[PDB]
Amino acid sequence: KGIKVTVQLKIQNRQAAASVVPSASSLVITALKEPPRDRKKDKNVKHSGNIQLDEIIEIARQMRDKSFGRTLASVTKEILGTAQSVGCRVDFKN
Amino acid sequence: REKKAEYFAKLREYLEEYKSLFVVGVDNVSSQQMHEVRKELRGRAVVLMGKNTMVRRAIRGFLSDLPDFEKLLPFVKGNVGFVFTNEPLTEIKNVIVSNRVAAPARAGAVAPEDIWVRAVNTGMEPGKTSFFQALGVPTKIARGTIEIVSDVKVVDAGNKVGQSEASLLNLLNISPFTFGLTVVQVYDN
Amino acid sequence: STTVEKIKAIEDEMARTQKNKATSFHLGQLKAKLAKLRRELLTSDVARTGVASVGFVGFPSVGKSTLLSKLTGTESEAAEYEFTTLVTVPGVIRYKGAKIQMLDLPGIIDGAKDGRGRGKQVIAVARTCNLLFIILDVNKPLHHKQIIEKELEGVGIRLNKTPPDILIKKKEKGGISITNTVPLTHLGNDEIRAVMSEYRINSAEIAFRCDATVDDLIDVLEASSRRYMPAIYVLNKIDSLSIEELELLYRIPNAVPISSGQDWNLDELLQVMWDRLNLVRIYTKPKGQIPDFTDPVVLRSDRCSVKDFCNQIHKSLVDDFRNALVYGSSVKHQPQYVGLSHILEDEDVVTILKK
RNA sequence: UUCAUCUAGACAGCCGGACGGUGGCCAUGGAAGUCGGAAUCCGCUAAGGAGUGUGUAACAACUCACCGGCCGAAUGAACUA
Repeated sequence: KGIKVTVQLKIQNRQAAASVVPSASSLVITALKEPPRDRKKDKNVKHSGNIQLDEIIEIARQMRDKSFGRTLASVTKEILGTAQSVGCRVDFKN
Repeated sequence: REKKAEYFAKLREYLEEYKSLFVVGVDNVSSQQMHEVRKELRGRAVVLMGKNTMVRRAIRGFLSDLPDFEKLLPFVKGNVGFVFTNEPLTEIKNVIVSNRVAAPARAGAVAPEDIWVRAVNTGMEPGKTSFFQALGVPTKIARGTIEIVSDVKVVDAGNKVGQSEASLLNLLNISPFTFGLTVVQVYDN
Repeated sequence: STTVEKIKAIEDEMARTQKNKATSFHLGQLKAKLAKLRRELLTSDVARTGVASVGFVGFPSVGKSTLLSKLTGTESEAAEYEFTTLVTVPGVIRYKGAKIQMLDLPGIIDGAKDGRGRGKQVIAVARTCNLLFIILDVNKPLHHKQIIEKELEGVGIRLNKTPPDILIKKKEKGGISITNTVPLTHLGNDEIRAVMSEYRINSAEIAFRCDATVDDLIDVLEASSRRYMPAIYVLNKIDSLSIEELELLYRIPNAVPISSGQDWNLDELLQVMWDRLNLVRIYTKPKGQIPDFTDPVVLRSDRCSVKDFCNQIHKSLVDDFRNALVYGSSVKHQPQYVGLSHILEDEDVVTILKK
């Protein structure tokens, strides 16, 4: 469910209990990267990977806390990979 | 010079055909909460809170395609701001004045006008009830709720927001430091 | 500080260094250096008239603060929450005629501000206590427990033990010689000469009368610095357990299961605390007035001599000591003139004469 | 003397802001920039650092470095005798 401390979009008012995620930084990695993402990273560190394993990531900006409405997915694609130390995911800039 | 010439290019392109002309003064601002109004207004009116070029904001119009450009040349003052759109401007001022989101003063900055504090219920557990000695306001706790006994003056005209007696005015939820976007002049073409 | 990173540079490689004969000499070489490092951390006897001092150690928690507020009987705010604070002191309880002064010791659990000016202060004051309460949550006690004991052993505190019966006397010729009483199941002569090497001990004889470990031997060479003194493990938030294994928790030595919120076993905790503090009470008496019985002076079991009592009153008193009159079981027919070397006992009445 | 900055408004000084992606990847009791460890790109803008610092057990709470408004004319560094 996430190794980094996952923030939630959760308010507690009179029986409101639902584990919902605001699509933070470290959970789109949990989805896009392989299921060995919440597991097999206790002592390992994996700074490897450059496969273009997806190209339709623009299906996430609607719940990715809209910031760049006039750009489709350049924020999602060309910014991640550098700070996202797991892989690169893009042979455009690295 | 060369590094700043793009600001001339960016104003020149905008000053070719776009029919609306509108200036606004933005001296006090909360930029963060005033750039979600820059994101709700995507592509409608590109904002321009420019630099001291007020002198050749009108001089550089030597092309004189719209020779009224010599319109704010005797107005080299203030924080003039340029917005423009191809729609009737009478609807934008509805949305750009409602955003009067406010914050406390700079720990004691100016006070907009004299503020009177009544006895209005808030609904919180006893917190700073043991910290009402700087101003000396009588406060009683009932059923676990803070209630003001007597209405005591806080601020005055002539004197400004304090730091010991005024740290709780936004616990009373007033808007002393807002200075929302203000129209200064409108002219089309 | 480079000293702390050196210590870490030792610990990490020792941990990744597995245990066998080939690494035996290197690890023997390296524990002694680690000791040399920690002593200068410890670099900075007790005649505190006072009453007594007992320390509370444990990670910050609601139950722990409830417990200390209960025991001290006083409440207020904001001071029990700062973790930068070295130690806190307001709170003295009178118990069976003797006061006890308690401490909170958050500074012991550190590592970000450990090498600072007040770190030595908090360590030193923590090291002069009569006992420590090691507070745990019974549901997650382990991870805290190893860290706490690790830090105490790092700072020279020995818990629930006694000084090892190991004798070392220096010679000039013949090098290092060993006497053995019980067979050694852990210490090889390679380790013996290893640890002897760093301390520049060219020649001496070492006598073993118990199965000492490497740490025991190091403590023996560090006898003047280390302190052996009791500690009690306190287990709070026991409300979620059950009685059948609560009795099994009673099979752990020095373990006192309590629940601070509803105040279970506070009596047993107090009784055990006094039992292991082993504090003797002495009532002073002048010529005219009868003893007060209100403010007895308190000593330890191993320091209850007349000379100790006189020093406890004042340093100059021992020099001005004429003789002593004693009411109690310490003497045959009370009262009887006694000297400084005479050992006192609990609840006695003592009168000193000026010379 | 040689470099530079400056009416396309410098140096100061005041006053205003100082944003998102994203708590960037590990260390985990914890790092949103700030006990530490390898990293260092982008969008609104004229401008906001995967960060200067005060500081939280962590967050916020303050500051700068960046630009803007006033002021309206010179200023900054190195060197020579």
